[PDB]
Amino acid sequence: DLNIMKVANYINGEFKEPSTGAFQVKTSPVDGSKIAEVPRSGREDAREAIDSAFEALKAWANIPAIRRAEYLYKMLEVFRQMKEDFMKILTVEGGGTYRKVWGEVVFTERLIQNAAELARHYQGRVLQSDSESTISVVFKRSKGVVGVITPWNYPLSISMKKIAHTLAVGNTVVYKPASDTPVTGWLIAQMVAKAGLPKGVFNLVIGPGPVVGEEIVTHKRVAHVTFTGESSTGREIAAKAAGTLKTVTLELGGSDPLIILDDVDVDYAARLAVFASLFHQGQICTSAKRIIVHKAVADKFIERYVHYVKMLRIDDPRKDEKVDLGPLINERQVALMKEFVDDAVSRGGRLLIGGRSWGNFFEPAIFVDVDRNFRIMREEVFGPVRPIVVVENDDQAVEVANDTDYGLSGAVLTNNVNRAFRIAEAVESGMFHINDVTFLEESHVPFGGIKASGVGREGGEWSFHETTYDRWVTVTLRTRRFPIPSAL
Amino acid sequence: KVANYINGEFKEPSTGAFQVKTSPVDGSKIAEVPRSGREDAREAIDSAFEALKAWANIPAIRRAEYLYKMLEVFRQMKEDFMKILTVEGGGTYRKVWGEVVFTERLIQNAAELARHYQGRVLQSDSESTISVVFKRSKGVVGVITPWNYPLSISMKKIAHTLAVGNTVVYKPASDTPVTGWLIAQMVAKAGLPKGVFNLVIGPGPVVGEEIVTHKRVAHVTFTGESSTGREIAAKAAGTLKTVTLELGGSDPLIILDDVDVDYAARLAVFASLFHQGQICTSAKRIIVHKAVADKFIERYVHYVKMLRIDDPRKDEKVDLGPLINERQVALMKEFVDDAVSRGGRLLIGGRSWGNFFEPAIFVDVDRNFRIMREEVFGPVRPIVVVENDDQAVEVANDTDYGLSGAVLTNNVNRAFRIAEAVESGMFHINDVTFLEESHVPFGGIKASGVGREGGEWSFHETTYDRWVTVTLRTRRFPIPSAL
Amino acid sequence: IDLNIMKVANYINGEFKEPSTGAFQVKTSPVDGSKIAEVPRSGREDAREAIDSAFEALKAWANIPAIRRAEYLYKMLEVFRQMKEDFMKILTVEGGGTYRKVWGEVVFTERLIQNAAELARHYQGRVLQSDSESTISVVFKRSKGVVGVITPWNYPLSISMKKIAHTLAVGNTVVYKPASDTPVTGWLIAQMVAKAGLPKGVFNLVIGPGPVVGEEIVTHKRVAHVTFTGESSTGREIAAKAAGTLKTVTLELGGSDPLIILDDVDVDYAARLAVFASLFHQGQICTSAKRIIVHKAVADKFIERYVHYVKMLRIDDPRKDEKVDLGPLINERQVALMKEFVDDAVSRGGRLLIGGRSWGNFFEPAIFVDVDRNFRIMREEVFGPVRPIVVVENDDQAVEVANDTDYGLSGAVLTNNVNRAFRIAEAVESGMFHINDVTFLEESHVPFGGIKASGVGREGGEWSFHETTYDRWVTVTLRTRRFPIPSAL
Amino acid sequence: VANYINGEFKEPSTGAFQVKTSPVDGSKIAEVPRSGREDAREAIDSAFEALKAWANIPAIRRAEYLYKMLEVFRQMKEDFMKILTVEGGGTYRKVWGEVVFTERLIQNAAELARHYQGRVLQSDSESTISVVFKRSKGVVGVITPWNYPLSISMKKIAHTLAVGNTVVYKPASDTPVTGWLIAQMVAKAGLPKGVFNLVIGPGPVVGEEIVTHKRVAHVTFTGESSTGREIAAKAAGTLKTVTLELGGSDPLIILDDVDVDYAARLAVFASLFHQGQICTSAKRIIVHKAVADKFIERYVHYVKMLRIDDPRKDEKVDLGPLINERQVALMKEFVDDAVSRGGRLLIGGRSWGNFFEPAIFVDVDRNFRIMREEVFGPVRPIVVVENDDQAVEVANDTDYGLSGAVLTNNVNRAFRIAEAVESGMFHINDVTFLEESHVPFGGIKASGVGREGGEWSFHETTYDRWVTVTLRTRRFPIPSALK
Ligand SMILES: NC(=O)c1ccc[n+]([C@@H]2O[C@H](COP(=O)([O-])OP(=O)(O)OC[C@H]3O[C@@H](n4cnc5c(N)ncnc54)[C@H](OP(=O)(O)O)[C@@H]3O)[C@@H](O)[C@H]2O)c1
Ligand SMILES: NC(=O)c1ccc[n+]([C@@H]2O[C@H](COP(=O)([O-])OP(=O)(O)OC[C@H]3O[C@@H](n4cnc5c(N)ncnc54)[C@H](OP(=O)(O)O)[C@@H]3O)[C@@H](O)[C@H]2O)c1
Repeated sequence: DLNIMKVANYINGEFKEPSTGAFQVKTSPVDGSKIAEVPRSGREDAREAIDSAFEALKAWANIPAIRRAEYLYKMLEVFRQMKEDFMKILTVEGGGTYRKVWGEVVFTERLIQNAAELARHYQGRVLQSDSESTISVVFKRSKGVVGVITPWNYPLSISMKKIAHTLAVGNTVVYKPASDTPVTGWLIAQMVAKAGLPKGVFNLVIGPGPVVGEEIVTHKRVAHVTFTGESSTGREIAAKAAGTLKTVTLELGGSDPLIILDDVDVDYAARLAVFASLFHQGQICTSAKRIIVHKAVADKFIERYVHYVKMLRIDDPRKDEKVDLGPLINERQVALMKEFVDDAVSRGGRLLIGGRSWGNFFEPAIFVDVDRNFRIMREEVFGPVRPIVVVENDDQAVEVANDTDYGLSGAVLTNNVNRAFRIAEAVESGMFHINDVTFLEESHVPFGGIKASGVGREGGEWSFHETTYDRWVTVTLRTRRFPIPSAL
Repeated sequence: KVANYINGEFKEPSTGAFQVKTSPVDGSKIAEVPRSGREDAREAIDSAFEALKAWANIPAIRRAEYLYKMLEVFRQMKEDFMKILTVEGGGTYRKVWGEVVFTERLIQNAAELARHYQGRVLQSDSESTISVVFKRSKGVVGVITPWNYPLSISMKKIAHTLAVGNTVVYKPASDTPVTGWLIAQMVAKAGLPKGVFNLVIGPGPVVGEEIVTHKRVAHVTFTGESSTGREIAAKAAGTLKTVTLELGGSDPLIILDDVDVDYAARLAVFASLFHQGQICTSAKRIIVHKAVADKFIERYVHYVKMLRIDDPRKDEKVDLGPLINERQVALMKEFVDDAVSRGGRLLIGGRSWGNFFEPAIFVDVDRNFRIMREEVFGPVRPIVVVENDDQAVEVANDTDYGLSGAVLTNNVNRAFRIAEAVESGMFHINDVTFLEESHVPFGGIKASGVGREGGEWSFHETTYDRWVTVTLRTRRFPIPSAL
Repeated sequence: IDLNIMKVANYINGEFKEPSTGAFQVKTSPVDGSKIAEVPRSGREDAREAIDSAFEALKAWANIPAIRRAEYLYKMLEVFRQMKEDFMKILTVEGGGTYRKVWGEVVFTERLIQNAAELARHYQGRVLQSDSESTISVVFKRSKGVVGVITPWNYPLSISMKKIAHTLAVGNTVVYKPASDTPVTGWLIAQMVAKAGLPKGVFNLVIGPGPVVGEEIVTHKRVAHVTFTGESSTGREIAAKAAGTLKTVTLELGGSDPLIILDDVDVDYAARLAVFASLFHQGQICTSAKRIIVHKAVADKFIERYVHYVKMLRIDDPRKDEKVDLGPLINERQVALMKEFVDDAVSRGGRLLIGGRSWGNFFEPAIFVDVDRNFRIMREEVFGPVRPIVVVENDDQAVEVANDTDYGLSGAVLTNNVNRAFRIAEAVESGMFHINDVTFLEESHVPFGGIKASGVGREGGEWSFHETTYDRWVTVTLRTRRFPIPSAL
Repeated sequence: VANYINGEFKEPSTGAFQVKTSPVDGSKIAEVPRSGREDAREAIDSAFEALKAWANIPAIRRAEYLYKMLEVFRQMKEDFMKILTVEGGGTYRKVWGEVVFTERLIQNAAELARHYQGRVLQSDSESTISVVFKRSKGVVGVITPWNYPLSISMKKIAHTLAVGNTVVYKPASDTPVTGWLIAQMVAKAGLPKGVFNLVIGPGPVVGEEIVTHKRVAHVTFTGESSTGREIAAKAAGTLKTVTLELGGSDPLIILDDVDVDYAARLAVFASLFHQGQICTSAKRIIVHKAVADKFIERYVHYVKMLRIDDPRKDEKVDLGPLINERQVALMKEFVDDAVSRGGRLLIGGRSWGNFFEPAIFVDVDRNFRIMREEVFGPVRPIVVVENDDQAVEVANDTDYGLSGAVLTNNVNRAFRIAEAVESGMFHINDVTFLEESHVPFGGIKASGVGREGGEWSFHETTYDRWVTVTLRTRRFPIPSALK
């Protein structure tokens, strides 16, 4: 419906343009074609949205949970009617294949539903008192106005996980989508508005991170920021947020290890590895970005892995439902992947396959004979350039897996219960998966990292933990003597 | 003479720089204590890091064993800790006795719970998938503490943090280093493996900042001034380390018209003025319903008048000892000087000699007085009269702080409605503002900080969740589609 | 729904059918004895067939992901939303409930189904610390198996659906036998389930006599658990019969809840509340305020205001309009029992302040003062509209009277004093207690249940889940070790 | 030896006694009470009188008592080990383990006493506070067996005491001195009178009186399934709840990828420790055909090495004697059936006095008594299976479902088998009788209901109590004529 409606901000129940009126033109990464004019908001716009959410907060937090749940179920109903719209935009604006965006839309449905389901069930605790005649309990309360700042790779699911769960437990929301995915953010507003949430409870401000996002992060009426993006941005936001003592949730990068032992079905290992390391062009935080394989099956693994990679079809992702890979999000991502490929070649790496690019498209590029000094070993490679590392034993497997600043997810493939468990215990990561892909994700599990991959957990009640606080309350039923004045 | 404790060894700071600490009671010398630098902090940090794996991997029952031994040791040093809390900290007998009893309970509480911190088994939305969540320790944890309750605050942090398999670098407040050194004495005698607990005595902005900015420190739990906390949270950003921040308070104590007024004044005096008002959850702003204010004010001032201020070493019946240092006396004078100049009525107190200060009580206060706007960490207190419960709440919430708070009343509806409406991390009906148990979530909102400490809440602060799955079936994948 | 058009049948393994024996009886309205429908009179073979159907379906139903059972329950919720007018009409004409009563039960039933659906994916086990090195130690939740659901006639929809929806949610299958006085409500439940398309045998309905059909369920070896709401005696018999095959039970038995009123209350408000709490659904509520206890200082004005509001209650054909206050008792036997209660009180010198008449199945609320502990209406559950008011001198006395009963389901105190409220809440012996509200407060996710003769276990949300699942400790050991025998080694 | 009722050691009301002898050589051990119903009634009435003051002190006081009881137990360790051997037939190593685990049980109960939490709920109603308290059930009956009399009794007693129930304890008639020593320990620990009561007597007399009494709120029982069914039915008269820890016939499944020698060594410990007289003994050994030959050879090899002797002679005795001659008779019955049905007796069968040499059978089928019944003694069948499906079918072909184990290195096979085997507990690559102080221990099917260990014990002997506070007034629907 972009052919009949202007893309706008959503502030205090109203779709409207930024106060300056300034806009930019969102183009498709597929063919550079125009998608829509979109707001280029500034600080006054963020402030208006923040004030709207702050003024809406008390009423929203004080209604019974069941009523917030009702609003989220209504949102879910609206989402279901809007699925194709979301799929269409995820593809032409974000470059996602039919399969990727179908996955994203199906998961988003589950996220909204999960948030609705859990709203009424987030519990506090009744405690024993060490004192006589004392009732001692612990309540759960909303943090307040919550800033939601998101990336471009899974813009729908990542945004809605944060928005629906944050809204469910009685916070209001100021939402700033990634500048490469603004129409997705706008469709989210369309959804919310049609679900008729009270004005100010949810607000959309479209504009630059360093301007609109920074305002959200430094404003005293914002209680908490939940953020998903680059670790460098996370560190910046964490620093900025300190000024007003607001808490943060930081879902940052990853360089996930996929560990492949010698007792596996090697053909299966390769099929799983291709999917985990290259789905959505590798632009996934929990992409299998460093493939680690036991020497005993390495030659056969490498051959199969490449075989299946050679079958990957790259095309305009609107062409049909069977396209494997779309383009990268912009030209900067292409240039960066060229730097990764060139650095790996210069250092003596063997390029097994791929390496061409055109427009924003970038082929899978696979390397062996890499060492720890390679950029594609030291940095997050948010794209389809992937190293394969050969190791002699499980000790080395772990050493390499852990030889990174990151610590989001990870996986081992093996049929041996002992090796599976020891490697799982020893790999330093927020999440781990035995015999599955690295990017496994469920709507209600604690999703998050350690080390440079961030802080906190999201999904279900973990999302609730991030944006509530505990409130110890006592009642004393007896009177007592006090120690001062002692002369009594 | 006092030393650091690093990797199982009591040792001098690497520069040998020492410093003479004195007693707030009479200026007489107490000890020679380290003046450590960044290099010392790093040595403790590297120790803790290298002890971490062995410490975290032993079964929890083992860590609990160490803590029970520590409890055993602590119980033998009770009077030592009491003496130093009085001599170095200026605490009265009753105050330090209370602190030593609470400390006994804190260490015991952490031992009790070590074996019992659980993860979760989850339902999977997928077929043939086991899906569970483990608890894992954060790593090496910096522990930075204040001077007012240096023993109990330090131990709640040290003991609970150790319990769940974290190693510790500890830096006590510069005015209470000997309390710190005794803590290391107790830990050493409990025989915890080397590097698991490290003490470094040095300046906050040098040693503390090293802990806060170091790459191998996973988490810092901190108690102190709100401004210090904001600084610490900002420095922590660089390494994405997490923080627990227990900062200031300006706790409201609300008194309604249906109370036992005499009882209310007795409660108010203890809550507002215990330990000379140098308590984070001290009742720092007293708020009273107009219908009982005159009688309440007369009674409160009457019991304040009965307070005995003296050398806390003299005997067990001393109500108030001195403030910790001359900077605190200077600050209290500012609060009084400001209140007088804004038209406050000074009902009693204000006398100060050396570090001693007689509780100064004000009425005819308005929201612009520094003693209404700022945390008053000492014995200077406003009483404010309100007309109804709405104004009581408005005044209670008219602060940047939000640590604790309390209401005195026999009406169930007024009590609950006021508990609910008051913006604080903790609240208490018919008791003091500074109630504290070993295992309850202790902490604030607004400028009073972030996180909760006490029992399993301390465990939450210094561990993380780790989602682990096992998939028991193989499946087909969407790429490549030509398959 | 046309009452003359209804073909009422069992629902077993996916199909509506007649009892194997072809037997039936006629269900009549308690309002005027009008025929409602012929309904099955099933026997043991029908119960066995349902049980076998539930058992055979168990593994496929338990092993699917929780999310898939929630989907079924959401679908059930969708169907129920369409069937509301139908459910309300049968609750009124078959159960004798007023419009306002049945509207309330249907609204609550919708919340109960939704609640079970919401929680299905979120019932968690535990990851534990091991005292042994190299050991992983966890606790899974597993469904109990086939569960028998045996229900009463007073709130037949909401009590049935609480039990059924939560039980199904966590992967048990169900064999359900409604109260013989409310069979059509059970049949409409099976219609809802059938329309929601649950797999065959997951839910079964058998309409028949408790001592026949009900007993087969309780004694059968393929039944893992029985959840039962009814009379304390029936419960005690069920608990005994269940021991044979070591199946567990949930027992929601009678109450005789106290409503304690202190001297500091708004007395007029206390009176209005007490009328509602003591007499809604003609007192036919387990958590009805069955023994009103008031403080001497407000007793006289309280009794005046309370009797005044009772006098205002409109007794009438509950089908007539929406504003009828009270309808008939469920049947003639209930009227006769209430007559015994009234007669025993009059005979013992109790003072009857109002009511005590009755016509057909309709009974006029009878209020007594000047009673003592030997009165039957103080010693027994009075499941109908006969209520004693006891006057007390102080809070200690209020508590002693409150606790002087074999029962222990719920309770309430009215007071504005936080200390008296909490101390009374603490001293009263009941599974549930409400400060400044009615005795029969109930939410979909709270633990509902009693102590003493009022039963065992709790229902509502995760507590229903606790009843019909078990904990399963599983360990993995990652190191080999030496063993102490043979020591020669 | 006497009863312990309301703070006093005393002989039975009737004065009736009996002589308990050693299973090892028949010699006299002690005279013990033969109590009757009046004794059980005196104990119950005492527990009941004592309940309210015990349930209402703070949890921390009860924990304190348990910590006291723990220190007494530590002093009494050798006395317990001695009696468990001479009265129980236990070897040194067995009774050492029992006492070591009993120490952990008492400690564990103490640790958790302060931490049993209720819940704060969201209300679907406005202005409503909704919470759930934990309340102790009341007077609790504790009825126990003879095979692990100390640890089994102490798990039940310690945890039941912790959360504020009082106890009436009737031990197994073949292990009464262990029950008396437990009353010694409790008395020395100084629990308030009536809180713990010991009544030594006949199960059908004393036990039944306990199970049927109005003032007993709950019964926790460990024993034979038939007994459990008896108790469950008698319990119904007073609607008291029960915990039933009944028999087991646990499967030990061995797959073809194991270290066969290790599997054999594990099986021998698992199947025959304490003469196989353990609920969770590996009583049905199931081995994959591809390693069945080697496994059976190694297994019999290690069984032959078992040294059977007077358990009092030294610390390296593997097996002592069965508890009484009736057990030996039952074991002969089991062997006589298996021989009659075509079983091959590979080793053992010999018996003298109460001693019995472990009898191992192969060529068995499902109709053998040693496959259909719990074999609570040293007769064990080995069954060979052709695949995992068949392993599970046999494993599940029993009325019992207590524990179970699989030995394998394949993650898939271990998990698939774990979830398929119908039991309350399951262990991968370990013995079937793993037990920790705080885990949920209990079975399904004929093996019992409920769970014991730490907070699971707490769930069994407490109830949830929903309480609300409604803060607003409202209009009610009747009388409808009322505005
Ligand atoms: N605690 C609670 O939550 C709660 C809630 C509501 C009501 N109640 C209690 O329910 C009671 C009134 O209901 P009611 O007259 O329906 O009670 P009931 O006579 O005990 O009947 C309850 C159910 O048990 C069945 N039944 C009867 N005998 C049986 C047997 N030997 N084996 C198995 N099932 C058998 C009945 O079938 P038939 O109809 O064929 O007899 C009925 O479906 C009151 O005491 C009330 O307090 C309790
Ligand atoms: N699930 C577990 O955790 C577990 C652990 C260990 C053992 N067990 C089981 O316990 C069984 C062997 O022990 P056992 O020979 O002592 O079993 P038992 O014959 O049932 O005796 C157990 C206890 O119940 C008492 N008792 C007997 N009849 C009673 C009655 N009618 N009412 C009340 N109490 C009565 C007994 O007293 P008297 O001695 O005077 O007869 C004894 O103290 C085996 O099945 C074993 O598997 C289970």
